[PDB]
Amino acid sequence: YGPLAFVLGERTTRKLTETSKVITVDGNICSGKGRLAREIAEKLGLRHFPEAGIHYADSTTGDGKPLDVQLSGNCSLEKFYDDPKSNDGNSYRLQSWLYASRLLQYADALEHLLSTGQGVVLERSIYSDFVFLEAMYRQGFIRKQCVEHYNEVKKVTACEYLPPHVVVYVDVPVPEIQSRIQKKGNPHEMKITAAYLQDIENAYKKTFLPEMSEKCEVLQYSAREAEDAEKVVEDIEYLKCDKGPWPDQDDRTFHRLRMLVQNKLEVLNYTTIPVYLPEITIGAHQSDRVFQKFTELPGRKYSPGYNEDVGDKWIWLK
Amino acid sequence: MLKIIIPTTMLLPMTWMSKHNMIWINATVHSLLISLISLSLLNQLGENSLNFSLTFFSDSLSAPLLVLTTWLLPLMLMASQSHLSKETTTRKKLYITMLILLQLFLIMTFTATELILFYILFEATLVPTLIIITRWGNQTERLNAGLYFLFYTLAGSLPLLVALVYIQNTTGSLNFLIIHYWSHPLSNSWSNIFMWLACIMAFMVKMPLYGLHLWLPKAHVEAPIAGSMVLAAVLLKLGGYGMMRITTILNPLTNYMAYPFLMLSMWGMIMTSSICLRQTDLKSLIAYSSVSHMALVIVAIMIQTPWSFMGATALMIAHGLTSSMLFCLANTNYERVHSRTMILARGLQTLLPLMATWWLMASLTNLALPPSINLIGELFIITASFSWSNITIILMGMNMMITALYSLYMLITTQRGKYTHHINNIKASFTRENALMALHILPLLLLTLNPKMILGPLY
Amino acid sequence: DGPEKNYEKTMAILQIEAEKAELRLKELEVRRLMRARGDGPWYQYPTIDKALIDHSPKTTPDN
Amino acid sequence: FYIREPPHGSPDWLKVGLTLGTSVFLWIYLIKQHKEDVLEYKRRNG
Amino acid sequence: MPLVYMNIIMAFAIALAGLLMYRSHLMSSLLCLEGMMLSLFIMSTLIILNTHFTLANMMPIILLVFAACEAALGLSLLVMVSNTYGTDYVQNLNLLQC
Amino acid sequence: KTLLHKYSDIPEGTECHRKAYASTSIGGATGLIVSAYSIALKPPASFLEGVARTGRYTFTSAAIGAIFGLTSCISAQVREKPDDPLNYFIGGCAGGLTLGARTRSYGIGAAACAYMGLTAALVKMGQLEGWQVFAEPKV
Amino acid sequence: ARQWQPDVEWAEQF
Amino acid sequence: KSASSLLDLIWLETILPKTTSFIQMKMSIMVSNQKGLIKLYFLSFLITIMISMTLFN
Amino acid sequence: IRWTYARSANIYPNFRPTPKTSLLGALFGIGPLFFWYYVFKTDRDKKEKLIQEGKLDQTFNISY
Amino acid sequence: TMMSGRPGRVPLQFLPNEARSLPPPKLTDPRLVYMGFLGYCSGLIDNAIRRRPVVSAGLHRQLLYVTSFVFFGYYLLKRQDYMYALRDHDMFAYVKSHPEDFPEKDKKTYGEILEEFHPVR
Amino acid sequence: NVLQIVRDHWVHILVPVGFVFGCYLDRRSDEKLTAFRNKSLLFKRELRPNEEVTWK
Amino acid sequence: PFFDVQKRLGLDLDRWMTIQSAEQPHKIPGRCHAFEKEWIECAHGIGGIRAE
Amino acid sequence: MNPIIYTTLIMTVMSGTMLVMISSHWLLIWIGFEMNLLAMIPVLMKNFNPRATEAATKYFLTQATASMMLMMAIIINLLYSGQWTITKMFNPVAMTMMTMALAMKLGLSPFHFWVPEVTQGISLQAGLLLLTWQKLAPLSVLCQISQSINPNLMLTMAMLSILIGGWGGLNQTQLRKIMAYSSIAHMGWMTAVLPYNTTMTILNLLIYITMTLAMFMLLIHSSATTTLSLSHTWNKMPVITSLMMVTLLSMGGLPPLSGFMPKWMIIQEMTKNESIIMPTLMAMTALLNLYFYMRLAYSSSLTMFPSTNNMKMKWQFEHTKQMKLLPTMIVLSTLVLPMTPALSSLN
Amino acid sequence: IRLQEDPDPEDENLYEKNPDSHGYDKDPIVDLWNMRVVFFFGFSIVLVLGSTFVAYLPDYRMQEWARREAERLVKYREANGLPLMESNCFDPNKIQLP
Amino acid sequence: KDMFPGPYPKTPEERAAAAKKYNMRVEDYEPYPDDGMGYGDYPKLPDRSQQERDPWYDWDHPDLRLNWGEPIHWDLDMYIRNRVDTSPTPV
Repeated sequence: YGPLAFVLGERTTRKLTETSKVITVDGNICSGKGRLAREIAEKLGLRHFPEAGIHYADSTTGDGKPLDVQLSGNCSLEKFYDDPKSNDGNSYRLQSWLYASRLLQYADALEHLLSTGQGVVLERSIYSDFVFLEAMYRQGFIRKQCVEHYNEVKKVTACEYLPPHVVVYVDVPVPEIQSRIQKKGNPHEMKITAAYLQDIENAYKKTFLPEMSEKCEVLQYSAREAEDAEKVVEDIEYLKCDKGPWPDQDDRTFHRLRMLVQNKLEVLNYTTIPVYLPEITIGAHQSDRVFQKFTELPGRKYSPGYNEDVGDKWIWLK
Repeated sequence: MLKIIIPTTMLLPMTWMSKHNMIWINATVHSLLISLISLSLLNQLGENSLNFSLTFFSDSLSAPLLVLTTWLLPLMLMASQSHLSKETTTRKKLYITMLILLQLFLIMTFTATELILFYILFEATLVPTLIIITRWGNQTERLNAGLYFLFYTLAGSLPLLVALVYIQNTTGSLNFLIIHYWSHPLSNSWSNIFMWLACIMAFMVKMPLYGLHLWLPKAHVEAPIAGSMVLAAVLLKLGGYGMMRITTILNPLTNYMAYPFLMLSMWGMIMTSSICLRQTDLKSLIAYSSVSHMALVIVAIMIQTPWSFMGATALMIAHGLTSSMLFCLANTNYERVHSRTMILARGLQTLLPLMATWWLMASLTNLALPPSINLIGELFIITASFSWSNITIILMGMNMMITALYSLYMLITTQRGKYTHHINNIKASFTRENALMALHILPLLLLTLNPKMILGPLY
Repeated sequence: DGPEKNYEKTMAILQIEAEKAELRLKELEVRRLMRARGDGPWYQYPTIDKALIDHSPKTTPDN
Repeated sequence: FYIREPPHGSPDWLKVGLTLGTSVFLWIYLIKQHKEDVLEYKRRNG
Repeated sequence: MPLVYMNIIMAFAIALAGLLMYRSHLMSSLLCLEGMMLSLFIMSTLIILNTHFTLANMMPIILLVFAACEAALGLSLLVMVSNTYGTDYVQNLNLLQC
Repeated sequence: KTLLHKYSDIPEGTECHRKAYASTSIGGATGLIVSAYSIALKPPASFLEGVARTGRYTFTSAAIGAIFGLTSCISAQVREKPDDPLNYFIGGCAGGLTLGARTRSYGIGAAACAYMGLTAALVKMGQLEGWQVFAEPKV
Repeated sequence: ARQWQPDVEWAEQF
Repeated sequence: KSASSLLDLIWLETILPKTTSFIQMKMSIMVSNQKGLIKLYFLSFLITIMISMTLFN
Repeated sequence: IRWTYARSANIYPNFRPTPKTSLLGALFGIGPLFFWYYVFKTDRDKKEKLIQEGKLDQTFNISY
Repeated sequence: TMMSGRPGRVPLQFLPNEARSLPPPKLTDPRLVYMGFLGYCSGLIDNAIRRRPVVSAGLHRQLLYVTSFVFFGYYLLKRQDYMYALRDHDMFAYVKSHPEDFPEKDKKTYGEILEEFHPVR
Repeated sequence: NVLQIVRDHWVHILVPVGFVFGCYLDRRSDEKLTAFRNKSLLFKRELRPNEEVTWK
Repeated sequence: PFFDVQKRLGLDLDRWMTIQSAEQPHKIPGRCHAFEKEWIECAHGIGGIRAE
Repeated sequence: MNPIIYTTLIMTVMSGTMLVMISSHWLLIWIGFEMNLLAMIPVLMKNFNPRATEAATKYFLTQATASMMLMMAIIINLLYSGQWTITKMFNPVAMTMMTMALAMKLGLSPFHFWVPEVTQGISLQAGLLLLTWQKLAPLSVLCQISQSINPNLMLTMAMLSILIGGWGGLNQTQLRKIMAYSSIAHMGWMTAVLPYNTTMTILNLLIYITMTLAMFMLLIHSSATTTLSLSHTWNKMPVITSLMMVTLLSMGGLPPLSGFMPKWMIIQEMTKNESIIMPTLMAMTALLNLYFYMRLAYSSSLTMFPSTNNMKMKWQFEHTKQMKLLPTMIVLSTLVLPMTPALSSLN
Repeated sequence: IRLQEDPDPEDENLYEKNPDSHGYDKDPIVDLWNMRVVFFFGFSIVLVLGSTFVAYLPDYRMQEWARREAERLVKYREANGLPLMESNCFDPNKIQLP
Repeated sequence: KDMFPGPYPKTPEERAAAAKKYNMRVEDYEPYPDDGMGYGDYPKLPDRSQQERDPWYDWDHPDLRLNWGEPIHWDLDMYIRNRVDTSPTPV
């Protein structure tokens, strides 16, 4: 896609149909949101993006296989569970990396929707990521300055993209969620405090749900109701959110968005804002070493298609 | 001259396309061969210079300097191998290319027939030097030192550029031959006084002159070893060569205009050697010693007498070799102990005897022990000054005494006394380091046997 | 090679450079004179073309 | 190796052909022009 | 030069001074722009009519065509400024500095 | 340009009062120009504040000019060398000292003396040797 | 040791 | 006391490098006033026009 | 490290132009320069005067 | 200014027909070789920017760069030589047309002239 | 293993080739400056038999 | 950089209104047609410096 | 903004400048300036921000005043000469007014105050168009009227522009403002030689245009508008910051880089006209420009500033859009010095 | 204040991994060949051979030629009774005094 | 890093901090007079040549007769045992 394509008469509006519908299934930890999101994507014929993790980008770039933590992410969720208040700053590094990953996923999702016209089902999104940050700040895991930096990054970046049409919130009470975490048996997950989960739910219901309800309608379901996927699909199909940004958008705004999302670097441009917080600032020597190690990775030395090591051929004429 | 220039250019593709293991080896082999080729230029007809082409010529002044540059490049490579081991291959190749570009620019400066080309390349030498200092220096003051060096040199040079263009407009040519042959005398006018200042000040900045020398200590202390080597050995001598070439235009007004610079240098050598007596940093001590010797050279040039010019050329070459070796010796100890403080490392003679011998010989040359070419140049300058004025001998002798004092003081503090107990990282000197010191020393002692090579055209 | 070669080459270089110096001086003087007087090919600033004028009988005779 | 096909991927034989052709035409035109100019200079200056 | 030329040149000078000395409102400055254009129209028209430059009697018209284009551009900017700040006040054009 | 002509017409080293008056006028004009620009770029709070700033700048500049001309012409008379640039240098350093005094700072005074005296000696040298700050295009 | 590189303070200075 | 400090590290530095650097810094602060008000610098345009008309005819 | 920094780096930031500093700097900086200028200039002028008067012996002074 | 108003100058013409009288720039001119070197450097920099192998990738692209630079440089050199030749021709013509403004000067041997000596003592 | 040796150590030919090219270009420049080959007032001699140039 | 495209292509884009003595509709003469014609005929091909 | 409309607006800007550089009638030259302004204003506001609107308003006001003064000067010259042709201007007052108007259009000080603000307000691409293309038309007009130009006024404006461009840049940490002040200084350099030799002005303009094109394209590629955002670039695209350092050294005028030749030739022409003090002051004052260029280089390439953890994400991806002319622009901006004698082509 | 790697310990002595380090590199083979290259092409080639080349460089300075010419001139001038060195560098007759 | 010498202390808290920085007793610590010489925070240690210090005592640096961490005299290089000596004389 390019200005030329728009001149050639490529119009995103024509491609977009009823199938086009960004659906975000949100919830607290181990709320079963993944099952419902997968079911909705299957039934409505929409692409299903698994929830963005530390190595989401690694999956979307190169071989796809996750890279080493030092090379990609430099953060551990297990470390956060075991040592929430570590002096390493792993908490805010993890949160910021997760926000960047969700930004890339939302851009990729929008690109799929605009390029194919197929709706996208996302497990949480950039608009809901602030819940974890608020929970960490309430529990004291991260400082106030980290919250301010996250707010700056979100304000600069998220405004560009269009919010989802349908927000599906699966609500599971916190004590039952603790029971579910115990049943799952992940040793690090077991350490999650009840107050942290409660603050997640508080952030969700108090802020994210009203704010999304202003833009469009939010389908809030209990655990039993979420299990009946077909009923949720029917409710979505019978939603009529005439209010909201998507009806207002025309071919010009779609062209601008289509261009933005195509350039992944432009999407992630402000995630590297020069605010020198101790948590997320990497020193020059360490930065150089890690960049060299990333460069030495197979298939990363040159632009994709020119790395002879991973089997590219005809480079002299490519 | 292309016999030297073109292989020097080809050094760049060879370094870039060589394997990561072989960069230093290939560079050293071919730079040494280029120096062997450059040795042919020493054969100079007595009456006339070797006018290779319109653009390039060589005389008995330029030839020793070119030989010095071509010899200096492999020495810089050997010295800089150690501290650049951790650097990535691209960065090491970039460093080597900066060195090669510097050698190329210096060769073209010394051989250029046109003063404007001389100026272009002589100012072009700043860029590689600045990049070296500001990118591969090891202290936070490298940025300030690079700024000082660049801005001092440019503030000196820009009026020189204006004056050279004005000369091109008036006389009609900036070729050194035509200027020498026509060379109409100047008149004592304010316009001509300021032309004299414009022509002289750029070189007076390049040759560290008292009051204009502030850039030199910062640059030499903050630069890496190779950059210090070029700065001490050739970049200062760029000023001497420029001044000697340019003095032809300003024949009569030199007598009137020399007194400020003459007195400044004559007092500044004493002041800078006294500073050397009390310096706490070895690199700084060597830098101030260089300032004092260059002040002597400035006096010799300003006197404008045959013996003064011969001594000036001899001192330029000898000081270049001595200062380069002294910086290498200091760099070895810096690599071992990771500090430039003189007092920190003591009694190294017991730990490293052959290095102590190198230090002894380097200091002896620095204090102008006969029959070193250092003493030949200094003595010729002293005799020329004595003919200029018998009272100069007082200052010259005082400077000699203080030079001996500070040289032997550096030797005594660094290499004598009880070893510092806590320092345990001193290790046997590598064959590379001893080879570098020997490559510095042996040419210097050999040049004493045949001194006519470094005595300049007026010989 | 023999000293004669360098001798002759210095002679030739000297001639070429001296000619170039005299030519540069002459060019400066010529440019100065032309810019001062405008009597030469250089520094001929444009003037209105007389072809544009219309010499046909006008509406009134006194023109 | 890459999850997504390389953007350039297989060589753009059309583009390569166009580039080589343009370069060759440039060189041939330059050579012919040089020959013509040599002939004209010799003719006009005897 | 007759005195009418003096008066019209004085009018242009006054309008220029008024434009260069803003007080609060941008509309007043745009009024000064339109006013300067009027002075220029009147001066050009007087010159062309007096010299009987028949083929230049259209120059005043083209001048006004572009005068109204400039005015329209000025108003199109002024409305946006007012929307972003609530007034046409010049003191709100302060974000860009130096 | 009339003020510059008035200063130039008076022969150097003669009629010291008139030379001082012309230099005072030149300084006053420059001070007024600087005052106008300062008032424009940096607005004064009140009209009285603007008048105070204008008077301060203009008096500083007029004092500088008056001292320069007075000292230079006096030095030319006493030394009896009219064309020596040293008289202009002395005038410039004196003007710089007055600038320091008005600014109530020693360092300003010394720097102004040095730079202004050098510039004044340069101006005298240009008068003597026919240096052109602005050269008519002669090419 | 290692070549000094600008820290947070030096970087913030600009 | 004199040669190492009072001259080299103090007075020569104060004379040539430091004073000039300080002057350029002060002028940079003056020029980059960081005010940017159309009313302020447009008045300067008027003053410049008047001064040019007077001086350069 | 403190000794080296105080001897080299800390000097200028903790320097203030004061009457003692200024006067000592002026004296020990320029006074010797003018003293040597006076001495050498007087000597050179005397020599030139003797040469012009033809009252100087340079019978074998043929290497300058 | 200067050559812009030369009589007979056809506007917007890169090489006038008069220029063909001048020798063409030799295809081995050092200036043309330098132009080709600039083109090669442009190719290397393009490869480096696009993160391609610097010296091996896009041989066709580097060839096009070098060919374009050389092709334009040939005409650039031809026009440069034409303009310098025009300057020389005009200068000589003016010198001939104004003998008084450029008088022949009497030549004297150095023995005849007197140049004062300033001894370096 | 000659192919291996030349394939990874051919860079050693560039500089000596550079020297040869420099010699050639210097000789070409000498050709350009042949104006006063034997026209001096010092070394001007009659060409010895079987000689066309004194190479000056 | 006055690329005289009009003179190269022989197009009279704006030179018709350049002077008052040029052709005018119905041959209406300018108030200073004679003087302007004389001044242009005098200052034709002699250059601006000479013409001044 | 629809891309067809954007292309039409850009072509209208270029057509206005072509009309300026092509027309022999003053009314049409003023018309070309009016078209340039009309088309330019929306282009400056392609991305709608309050800063974009403020920059557009400031630029419109400044250019409108310049156009009005220009038209008054044209009218006065008509009144006193009766000539519409772009030629020697026959009234000194009209000449002064026209000079002030064209200087204001060029951003020459003391009409410089709008350049930094407008450049900061608009995006990098709009800044490139503003600081490269827009300079062409007024410079062309001045070159055509060079003989009538009073040398004193032009030289004073040039010297003030150099001084102010050098001074303002030292205080700026915003890349766009630095570029604007550099543009002011280089415009002063170009207008310095205008009374003496116009070909030198054309040569300086071409060199400056190449250098600014290269710098702005490198900034766009690095997507940096502040010194720190540019400092982060070494971790991602070291080649970009290395080439930026080389281009900055060229802009400073350091030999043997191409930035040296315009200064060298300007000094030559000025000296030939016996101007010695003025070239000396200009060359010395260029050291301030050189200083803030060097500070930017220290921040960007020579020294490695701290990066952020999220940069590891950007490592995986590659730059999507390629600016074709950037490599050639870099090469011309840096390595064309051995080829100065070709300055007789534009002659 | 930042996440930076610990400062690397003093660069590992090349002696530890290979006791006969020679320096010049980590891998012993390149160490030996670098030292052989340095020693050969500097001491064996440049120092020795070039010292001989300079030592036996042809006397193009014309020192021996100058001495021979001086001997001939001294013999001739003493034989003919002419003064050994004429006071006038150039013949007085050719010079035309003012 | 506060370890690096600072400006001349003017408040008692500054003096105490400086005394702790130079590892000297607060009462013993006495900064050089602030006359613009540039000494600043550095203490005015007694002008005793290193010869005077007792040789028998085990010094961290025997040749210099100095212990580690001890504040170093401003002109220690001048007062080294190999240079200017101030030891008491019999006469």
